[PDB]
Amino acid sequence: GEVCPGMDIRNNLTRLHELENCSVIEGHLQILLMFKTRPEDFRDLSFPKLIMITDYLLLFRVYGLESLKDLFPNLTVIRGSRLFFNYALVIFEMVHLKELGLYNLMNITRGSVRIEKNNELCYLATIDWSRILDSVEDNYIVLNKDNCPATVVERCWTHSHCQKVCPTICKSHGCTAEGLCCHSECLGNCSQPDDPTKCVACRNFYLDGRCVETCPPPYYHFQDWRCVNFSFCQDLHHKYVIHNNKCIPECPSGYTMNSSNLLCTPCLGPCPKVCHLLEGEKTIDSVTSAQELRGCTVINGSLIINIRGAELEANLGLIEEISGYLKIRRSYALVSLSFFRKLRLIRGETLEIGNYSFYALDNQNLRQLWDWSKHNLTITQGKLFFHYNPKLCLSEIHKMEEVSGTKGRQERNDIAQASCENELLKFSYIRTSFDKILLRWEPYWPPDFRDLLGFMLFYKEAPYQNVTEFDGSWTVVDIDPPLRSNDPKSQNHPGWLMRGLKPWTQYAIFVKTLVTFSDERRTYGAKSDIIYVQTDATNPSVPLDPISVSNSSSQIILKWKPPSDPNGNITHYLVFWERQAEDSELFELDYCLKGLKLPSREEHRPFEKVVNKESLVISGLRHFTGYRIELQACNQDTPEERCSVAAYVSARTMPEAKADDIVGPVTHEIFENNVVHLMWQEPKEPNGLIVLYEVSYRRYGDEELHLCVSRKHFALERGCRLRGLSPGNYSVRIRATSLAGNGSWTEPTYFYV
Amino acid sequence: GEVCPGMDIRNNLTRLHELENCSVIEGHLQILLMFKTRPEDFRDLSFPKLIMITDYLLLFRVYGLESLKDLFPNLTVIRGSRLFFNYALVIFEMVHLKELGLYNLMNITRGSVRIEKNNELCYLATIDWSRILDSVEDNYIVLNKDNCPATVVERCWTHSHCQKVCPTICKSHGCTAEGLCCHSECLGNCSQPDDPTKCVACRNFYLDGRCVETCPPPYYHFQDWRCVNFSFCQDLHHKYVIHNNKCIPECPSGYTMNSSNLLCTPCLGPCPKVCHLLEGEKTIDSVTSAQELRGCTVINGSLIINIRGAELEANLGLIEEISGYLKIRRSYALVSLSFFRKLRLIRGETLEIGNYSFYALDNQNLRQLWDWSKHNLTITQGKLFFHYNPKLCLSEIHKMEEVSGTKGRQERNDIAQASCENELLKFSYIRTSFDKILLRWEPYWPPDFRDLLGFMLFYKEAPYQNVTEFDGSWTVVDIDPPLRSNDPKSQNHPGWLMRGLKPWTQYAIFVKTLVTFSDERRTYGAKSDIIYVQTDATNPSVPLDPISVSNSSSQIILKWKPPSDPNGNITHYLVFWERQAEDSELFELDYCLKGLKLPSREEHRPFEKVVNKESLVISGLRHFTGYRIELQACNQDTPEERCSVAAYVSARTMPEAKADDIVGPVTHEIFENNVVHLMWQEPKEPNGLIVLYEVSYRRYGDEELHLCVSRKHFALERGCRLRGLSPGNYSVRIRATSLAGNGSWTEPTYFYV
Amino acid sequence: SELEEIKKLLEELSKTDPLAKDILWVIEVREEDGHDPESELVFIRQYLKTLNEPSPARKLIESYWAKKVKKKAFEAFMKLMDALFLAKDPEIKKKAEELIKKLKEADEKGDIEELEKVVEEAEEVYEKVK
Amino acid sequence: SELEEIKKLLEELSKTDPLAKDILWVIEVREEDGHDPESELVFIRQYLKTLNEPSPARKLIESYWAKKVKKKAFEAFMKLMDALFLAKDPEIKKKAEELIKKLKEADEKGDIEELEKVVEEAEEVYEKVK
Repeated sequence: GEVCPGMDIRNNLTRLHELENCSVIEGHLQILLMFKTRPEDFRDLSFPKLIMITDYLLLFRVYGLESLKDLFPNLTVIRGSRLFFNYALVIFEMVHLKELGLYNLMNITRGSVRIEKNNELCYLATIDWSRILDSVEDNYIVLNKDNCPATVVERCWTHSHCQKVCPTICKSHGCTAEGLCCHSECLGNCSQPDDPTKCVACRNFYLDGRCVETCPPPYYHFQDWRCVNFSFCQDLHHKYVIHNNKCIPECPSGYTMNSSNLLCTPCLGPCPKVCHLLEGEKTIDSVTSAQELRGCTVINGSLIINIRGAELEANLGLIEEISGYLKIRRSYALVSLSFFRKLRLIRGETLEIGNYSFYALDNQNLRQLWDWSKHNLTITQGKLFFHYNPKLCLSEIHKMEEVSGTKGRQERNDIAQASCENELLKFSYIRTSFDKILLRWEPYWPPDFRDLLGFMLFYKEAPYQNVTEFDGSWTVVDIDPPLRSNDPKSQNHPGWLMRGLKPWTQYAIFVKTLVTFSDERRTYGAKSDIIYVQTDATNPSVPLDPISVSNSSSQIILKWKPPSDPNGNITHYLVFWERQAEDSELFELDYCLKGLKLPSREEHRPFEKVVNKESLVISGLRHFTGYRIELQACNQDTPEERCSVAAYVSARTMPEAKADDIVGPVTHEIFENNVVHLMWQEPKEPNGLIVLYEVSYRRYGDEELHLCVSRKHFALERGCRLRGLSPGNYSVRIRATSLAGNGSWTEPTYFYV
Repeated sequence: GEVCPGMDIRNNLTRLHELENCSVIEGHLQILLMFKTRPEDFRDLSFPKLIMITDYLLLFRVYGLESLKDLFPNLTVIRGSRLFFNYALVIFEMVHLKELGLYNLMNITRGSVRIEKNNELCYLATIDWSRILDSVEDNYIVLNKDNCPATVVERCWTHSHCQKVCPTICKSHGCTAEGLCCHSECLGNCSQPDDPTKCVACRNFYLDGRCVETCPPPYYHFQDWRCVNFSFCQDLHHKYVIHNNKCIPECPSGYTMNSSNLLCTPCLGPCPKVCHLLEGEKTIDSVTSAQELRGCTVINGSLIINIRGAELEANLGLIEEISGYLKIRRSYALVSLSFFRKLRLIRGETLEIGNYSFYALDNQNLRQLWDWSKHNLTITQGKLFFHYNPKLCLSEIHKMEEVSGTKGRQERNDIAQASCENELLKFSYIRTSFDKILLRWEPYWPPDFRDLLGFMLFYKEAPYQNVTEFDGSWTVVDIDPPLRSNDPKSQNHPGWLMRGLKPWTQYAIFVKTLVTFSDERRTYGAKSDIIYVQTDATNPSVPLDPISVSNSSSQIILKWKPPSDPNGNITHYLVFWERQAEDSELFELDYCLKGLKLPSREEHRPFEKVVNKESLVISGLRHFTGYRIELQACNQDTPEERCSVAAYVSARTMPEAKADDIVGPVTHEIFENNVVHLMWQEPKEPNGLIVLYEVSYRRYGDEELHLCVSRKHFALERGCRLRGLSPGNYSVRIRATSLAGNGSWTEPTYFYV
Repeated sequence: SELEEIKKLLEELSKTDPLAKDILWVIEVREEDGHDPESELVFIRQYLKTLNEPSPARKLIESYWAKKVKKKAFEAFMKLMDALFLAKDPEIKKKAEELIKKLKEADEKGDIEELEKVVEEAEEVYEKVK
Repeated sequence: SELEEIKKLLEELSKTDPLAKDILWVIEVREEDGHDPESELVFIRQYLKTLNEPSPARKLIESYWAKKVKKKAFEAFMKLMDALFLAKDPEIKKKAEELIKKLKEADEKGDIEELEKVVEEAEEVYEKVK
């Protein structure tokens, strides 16, 4: 067989002859408007070589077609990878079609058939689309004329040829033209049974006449249809890309390729994307336009900003160079033009009338243009215009002139409320408590000292030295002038402090003067520098999430998480654990009450300066022994340590099921009056403590019986004193029962009673 | 004596002769700059009639004064009600004063003396200011020449006359010139002892030669000094006010008087206060100026607003009429001019150049001027100016013209971005869930249907129909156009809904169209009317703060507060209470264990539809009987009631200390073998239940002893069966012990054992 | 019909989610007032879109709307082809050809919004032929 | 001195309030750096004023500042009277008389702020005589 691309034929049946040397249509067939055609044309014109399509058939107004079977006798699979409006097949409006007739179609991997408005079109209810198609939700079929398996009714394309339905055991894997199940990797039909190298379709991926699950390199995928060597994709691209072993058309987002390295390596996040706006131009007045141009890492064409008034910087700040000019006009709420993080060089290739590479008008809100301390913005050429916008002072425009390299391209006719603080205000004193900070600065007086209307002070948390003065947010309060204070010294140094500030957090602080807006020449005033002050460190918050799990009998692991409010670098966690004696009620009362009524109730605590270990492994404890734990957290080590108040947990070690029995046998003595006295010693390292011991005493011929001997019973009777004993050899087994549970029975103690 | 006002003398000792007929200086003396004077003048000039000052003395550069005693021999009290810089007395810089000498000063009700820079001024350390003055924190005395009680040292103004200190028993009430304690109502000194009608001063209030605690009408107070009839204050006012029985100078805030009714009746909150600004003019550019003119219920003079951009309305909206014109200029951030609640009539008496009674320029944010649906603003005369402010449409200015009555005083030259929605948008459908509301409206298309850029929808909670469209706040979201939808019907009716809205809360809703700003004639679009929609009512929150206090043995009062979230008019509280039998462990186990181990542990619940009674008085219960209570709250009665899930409380009635004893005596029987069997019946309405009964049995000669008979013991022995009894008459008393406590012992049951 | 099973699926989703509960409430309140469920279906899909939340299950169900419009576009295309072969004016024929190309390209990109915007123009052009 | 008892009173208040604690901290941090406690006293009163909270106990203590300025105004007045009687220029004499009247009126209203603003001018005028 031979492969071909996909083409559509229109009113010229001559073109149809090109498929004689074809086997697969790497695309979609199409026929429509065959008015010139007559039944004498297609009654026998055939192209049996065709064996499988990939996107979709179609027909329309095909005058002359008697039976479609005469065309595609061997057509077997319509992959429907690309659908004509979710329709794999589409027949439409041919009056000469007596029957579809195609007796080899065997799967429609996608979509759904569609047949309509056809006269003489018979054999419709006899086609079991459920068997062939894979989803039959819409086999839209209306306005029509309407041996082998029957499903109440026999199914057949034609009375001479039925549907080629075979036993279900063949599954979608398909079955021979004679009806024999094929290899799993095959689809529809196989020339030989169970032979992946002898079937026409391929469920996963065709390869060199063999049904396989992937292609081998240098032969990668190809539109999830076949396998082609690398050179094929390279030639196609020369006139395609390589990625994930898949020679897909174009690589996905966040990727790009090199001419030599066809494989598209990941880009740096923002991948180069030149955007040619409508006619290389555009206007921005709403966030909608910015979103429509979101992520244009590069631009080619002038851009005009005329906007009302974070989102913009999300949709902007993506370009290093703009081919055309940039313009801002009438956008009267532009606090500053720093929405252009990347903007580096206005190419000015497209120049505005008058040869201007910039323009600002009716925007008396431009507090600033950029952070020129760092921003290396450049301009290739072009004049500039900033009329009716003297809200920003001419010093900023001069900085424009220097940094942009436009010194010989500007004039005062580019500029026209002015509030450039011509003086500087120097802080004279600042102290830092753990939550409050003092402020003092030189007592600035304008030459018309009467004018001053009190200073204005601003601050905000600044975990990193970014500071966006003139952007907005932040800003808090203002102050009034102290008093004239007359003359030399003793000016009173106007100041202010703040109260509610979190400890150990860098704070950015600066004070500007709010002077009366004198219409005549105004001594704009002093704008203090921007300073960073970090308050002190107080004692932290209590350590949090302390859980004293037990991993071993005599070992405890304590897991805790960093305190919710560190309020200071946590130098080291201080952990104190102490062993606690059991409750007095758990050591004094009696505990042998039948129907157990067991009560259900310098101090160098051994400590370690755990460092960075949020979960401690305590060692040296005693199994199931009372322990009072504590978690001291501090953020200061060498001087007086600000160790916050500790949390608490009374962890109990997991018990040992070896050190809870009666160590050794049970001492005893016998009396001639059928009385036996018992004695023993409890372990010195029990599971916390042993309150009661289970006794079990037996006589030969009789059966074992149990008696309870508590600590009080032990002391009163020096252990136990059995009474009511029958003559004969005896046997006694005793098991200690600590709080954890019953231990181990003692060795059978034998005597005569 | 005779009263006078207070006057100051300067360099003319002639004026001093006016005090010969004076007794009290209703004010403050003053002498200073007596350079022309010589010692030959004041060496014997005297005015003994003076007996008491009210505000303060003073002296300065008095050349000639040898001894101050020669002037005020009888001066006794310096009330110091009005102080010369917190100083009652003030001597200063007289070189001729050998000694103060005044030997009658007896109290300084306020302030503190002050003497300085005086040569020859002796007898300073000998004046016990602690005794005379009332606070001696600052008796500032520096740069000076410096028989009777001594305080280590004798105290004396002069070697010939001491301080007139008398026994402490006289207290500040004072003592005679001879040193005898006076009436309590007197001060300093009294001509007769214990006679309020015979003393010179008066601690509280002088009256017709008496010492009293208040003045009688029509004689009210007078500068907390004396008592004067009403006509006196009236004459003074004619040239003062009346209030709180005190003829004080001017009435306090929130008060005002009438010419006929001298008493200042309370005003209506904002009292008439005409404010004459500086030169009858002013400018407002900051909140500081507004605060400086806060509360000017009336104004007299033109006002000019040139402000940057609630507080203003707090400081404004106080005036009905402005004498001069009002002007707004360059205040670009004036959303609307509705900060003037009271403003009713611009008098326009002061007219701007060109005879303009209004002015608006460079303020393109004036969304509106006033709520002209109601505001009956008027203008007397004057032209108007609204150039460079076409952000508000000319229809609003026309409304200005009609309502202000300035039709023949305006021209188009008073007016110049325009966004007056010339069409109206009608809501077509709205439904209300308990928290979500649907919205639909006619599909408005501008003549250039392509222009439309999606509608904008706003809403906010409106508990009262106020709605401040164009003020700011509120406003939430926007929508996009549905689709062209071609032609007739099936336009798809663009709509939107909200999810998170609280039940039963009126909501104000309106939708405006956000159309592209076409520079040419723009079909501004449709601005929908403002509608109020109230969501539905869901089930309320659980009733809160339920406390089942007990007020009587068999009665319970239950107090609960309205549920935190009514979410619907609370039609009536539904209360269910049920009696609960005691715990099975409290009815089955034994309860006579010595060393009491008493365990410390259709269903028409009787209900009432309590209406408006947040605290119920339940009745019919049983003292100290288990009861399960439940508070059902509903906000819907006749249909399916949305009765929220009830709270719960298991109230226990307070016990009866009458129905907890053993009702009746104790039945018993005797046996010949020194055995006695007891029997009795417990009350059928105990304090919940009686679990144990305290027995007490006695024999003559012996003493009473107690035995416990539980319910199990009762049943097993049919009560009790005493054993081990000695011969002789017996006596048994038994007291039931319910859960509340021990009841009452039974009648002594007598028998022989 | 398909709408009924869609209601059932949204009901099952509602038992686990609030959004689907609100969707079903909208469906019911529109049903009880005698209005086409499909108009409310397109409107509710539009509301979901404007909400912009991921809410993947609900948007995945609304993909049924994409299915419906994709089917409708086929009828629109067929009408346009009939008009193009039988249009009374050459300029109408050129506009019809342009619309056919636009429809094919819009389907090629698999963009539903363009499909809607182009089927509207398709009906507008078809108005002239009939 | 009076400042020491004021510190003690503010300390006692601090034991019950946070504001007084901050006040005492300010006093201490200024003391330790060698600065006049009275300058910090006027500044801290100004800060309390600008805070605008009622905080009645602290403002009532700061009324000590009103006492101090009221005393100072007496010295200012006395200087101005000496200059007025001994001023070298008639215009200076008229200005001194105006200032004296202003001082008396400001005390009459019991307004401390005007007292400060006028004592400043008083010192300015007194500069000329000496």
